[PDB]
Amino acid sequence: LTEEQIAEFKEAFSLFDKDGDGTITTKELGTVMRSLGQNPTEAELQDMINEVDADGNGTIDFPEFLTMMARK
Amino acid sequence: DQLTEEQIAEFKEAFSLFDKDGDGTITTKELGTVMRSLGQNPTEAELQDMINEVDADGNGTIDFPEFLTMMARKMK
Ligand SMILES: [Mn+2]
Ligand SMILES: [Mn+2]
Ligand SMILES: [Mn+2]
Ligand SMILES: [Mn+2]
Ligand SMILES: [Mn+2]
Ligand SMILES: [Mn+2]
Ligand SMILES: [Zn+2]
Ligand SMILES: [Zn+2]
Ligand SMILES: [Zn+2]
Ligand SMILES: [Zn+2]
Repeated sequence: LTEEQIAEFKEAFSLFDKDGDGTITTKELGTVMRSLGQNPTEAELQDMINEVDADGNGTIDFPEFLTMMARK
Repeated sequence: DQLTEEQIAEFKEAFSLFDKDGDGTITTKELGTVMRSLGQNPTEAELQDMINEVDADGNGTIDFPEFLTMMARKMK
């Protein structure tokens, strides 16, 4: 929501994009969220995942991550 | 099956295609590209696993011995 939050989301997302392609895997998402000091359950995570991952390929880009976080 | 000289030579050649400063290290961000340069096409899940295996210290950089032994394990 704020510029602070956006920059922090961006840094965490990038920190865990291990293959450096601008996306993170669904597995990396839980870690990214814990790195932001949040604690989603698997149930929470998986719906989030199902919502962001439109093309259903197991990865999500930053715009998708960002808007998911905004809705929460 | 123990590695052949041809296999080791090709893994080395591919690794070193992406070590332009010639210090024997590449980044994990390049591992996928190395694999594709060998004609392979690891899925997002396979590459996640390989990156985990080869960068055990997580500093984001990989050397040839660690890359090679990963390939030997992965061998068909
Ligand atoms: Mn990625
Ligand atoms: Mn996707
Ligand atoms: Mn390079
Ligand atoms: Mn270097
Ligand atoms: Mn190097
Ligand atoms: Mn390393
Ligand atoms: Zn939902
Ligand atoms: Zn997208
Ligand atoms: Zn990826
Ligand atoms: Zn080493």
